[PDB]
Amino acid sequence: SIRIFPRIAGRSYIIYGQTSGIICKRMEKSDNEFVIYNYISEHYDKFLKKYVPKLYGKNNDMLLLEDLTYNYNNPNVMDVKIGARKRKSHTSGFFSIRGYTNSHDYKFDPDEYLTSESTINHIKNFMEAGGENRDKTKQVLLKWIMKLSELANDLFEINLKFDGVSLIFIYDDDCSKCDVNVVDFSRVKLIDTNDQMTISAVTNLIKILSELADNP
Ligand SMILES: Nc1ncnc2c1ncn2[C@@H]1O[C@H](COP(=O)(O)OP(=O)(O)O)[C@@H](O)[C@H]1O
Ligand SMILES: O=P(O)(O)O[C@@H]1[C@H](O)[C@H](O)[C@@H](OP(=O)(O)O)[C@H](OP(=O)(O)O)[C@H]1O
Ligand SMILES: [Mg+2]
Ligand SMILES: [Mg+2]
Repeated sequence: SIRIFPRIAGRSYIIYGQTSGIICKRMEKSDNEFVIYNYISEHYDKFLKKYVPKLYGKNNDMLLLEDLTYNYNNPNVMDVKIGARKRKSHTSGFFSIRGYTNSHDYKFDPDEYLTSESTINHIKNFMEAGGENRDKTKQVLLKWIMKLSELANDLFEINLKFDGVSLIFIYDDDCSKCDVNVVDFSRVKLIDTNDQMTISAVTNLIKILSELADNP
């Protein structure tokens, strides 16, 4: 029977597949998320390959998605909202941390508006599972910067409003593996320009992670 997937943020009904390495996400309201996966697949295959979890297929209202945590022994996950919010402004100005592994233990609240200092403290909290090993965490930060830089650069040539999309940052406890990918295309729209709001979210994140990777 059904094992609920340990979501770290959001609200969607997400379960493990009956099969390894697959999560099933229930679309609500409409199939827009499906329409946008297919739209990206046709018009921007490279963006889809580099940055988005594989969509293996559809089953009524369920998207069969690549489990981004599957290849990790001890995954640590952070959801950061980089697309425009529906109704409220971002909790950290240009982006909103939505949740992370053990976030409740540090009294993280997705509704709390944060200063620069609290924003950095929460990312430091996310990184705490990495240990004191100062220069294996540095390697995790640098690989995140590498991919976020390419993403911000590719977003200039992509005519989509990434309303509501999140970065999912993932690192193993042993810091042997990490990655970051974009998810939640539920509210993404066609436009005839690039999304400067979303670009500014990635560049601000790159700035913050760079300051972390550097400081002694
Ligand atoms: N492909 C994925 N692999 C692993 N975890 C995922 C994946 N997609 C979503 N998640 C988890 O689900 C949460 C919410 O997913 P999201 O697509 O934002 O849906 P919603 O906001 O509608 O609940 C994320 O914070 C993350 O923990
Ligand atoms: O249900 P509605 O009325 O469309 O409201 C949105 C819905 O709850 C989304 O699932 C949520 O994204 P998350 O699940 O990723 O939080 C989004 O947050 P945002 O506005 O912070 O994108 C809400 O505005
Ligand atoms: Mg979401
Ligand atoms: Mg709702």
